[PDB]
Amino acid sequence: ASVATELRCQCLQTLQGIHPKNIQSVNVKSPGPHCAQTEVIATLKNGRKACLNPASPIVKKIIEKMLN
Amino acid sequence: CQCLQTLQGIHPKNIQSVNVKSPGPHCAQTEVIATLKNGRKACLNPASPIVKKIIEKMLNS
Amino acid sequence: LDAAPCEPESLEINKYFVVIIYALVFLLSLLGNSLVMLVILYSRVGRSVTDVYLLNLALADLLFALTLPIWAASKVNGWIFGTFLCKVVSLLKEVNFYSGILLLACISVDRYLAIVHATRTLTQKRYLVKFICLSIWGLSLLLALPVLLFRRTVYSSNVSPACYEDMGNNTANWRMLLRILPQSFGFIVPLLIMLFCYGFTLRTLFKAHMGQKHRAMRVIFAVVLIFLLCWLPYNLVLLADTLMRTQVIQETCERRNHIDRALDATEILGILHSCLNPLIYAFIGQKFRHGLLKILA
Repeated sequence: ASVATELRCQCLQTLQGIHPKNIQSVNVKSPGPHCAQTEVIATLKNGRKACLNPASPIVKKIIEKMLN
Repeated sequence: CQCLQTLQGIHPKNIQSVNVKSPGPHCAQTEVIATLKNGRKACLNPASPIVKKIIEKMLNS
Repeated sequence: LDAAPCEPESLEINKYFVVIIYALVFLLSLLGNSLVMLVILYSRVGRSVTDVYLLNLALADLLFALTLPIWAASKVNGWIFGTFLCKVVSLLKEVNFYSGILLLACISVDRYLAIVHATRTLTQKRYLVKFICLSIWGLSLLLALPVLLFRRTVYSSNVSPACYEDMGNNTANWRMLLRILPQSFGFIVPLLIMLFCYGFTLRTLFKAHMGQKHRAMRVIFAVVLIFLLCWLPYNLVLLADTLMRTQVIQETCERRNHIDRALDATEILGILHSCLNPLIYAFIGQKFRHGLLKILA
């Protein structure tokens, strides 16, 4: 894989929500050595990766829906 | 399914990131995978109320 | 869905070519520094003040090069060597890096007093090289503690393991502050001391009536340029990285890609100081050149 001497946040912009039916998996990363803010990355059914806003009320609900 | 025998306890502080994979062609059951700070990978029970707390706790930072 | 992860871009071409360049630098510095150590230590007569500065500089560069093989292998497949070495190796590398630069500042001060103040009694303060070198070594260890305290292997998903820092939830901002030490006591302070000392030293040599004044100035100019060339590109990139993180300069996926390559390239350039140092400072003098021939026999 890649070799990086610097670690940076994987997200730049953030969406307010996405249609749940098109979401296949979601990755939630807590604040850590490589990023100050929480990052929620959604992997769509079509292979595209999209960012989600952790503070968005909808985003929290979506993760709860999947964990059903 | 990469998660066969889900654990029943993981230290909240040691978890770096949690990956949730919804049902798909590669697995008929919902899988939750947590990557510990030491590089080890552990599977969490999706139905455990405590697991929901960790994900909820992480988001509301 | 205009928002998407900024996937890192890495090319295999860069990584393996770097290993050979690191290995080549390792061989030359190991051989060059030993000869400088061999020449001075073989004969204890005429051990001038400059001999002590060179001896420490040779040791500082020798230790720094000694860690290159581990660092080179890290660039190949990431830090696979564990947490303990990520602290010890980082300590040894940075301790010598700080000491190496500060000695170049001490050497310049010695030359400034030797030439500019040759007549006066202030030049008598250059017989404390024994203790002054102790002070620099002690100060360097003090400036390398943050590396020892706040480093560990940071496993990730996109990237292979790295020997990064872990200062807490706000490590991103705290790491930037820690970069002030290398960029304050490592580049600016040494640079100002070197330029001031060599700035005035060239003023007396430009007015004196010797015959060797011409070669001395060209040696002084070479020393300054080699320092700027090796370190200025690295610091400018580092400053650019800090500005981007603070949102002073607009951030985009392309810019982050460019800086990543720039940091890797410059770091190779900066590491060459451990190789040119024997040539620039030691082997450009008659005493060492004549000394090496006699030792061979």
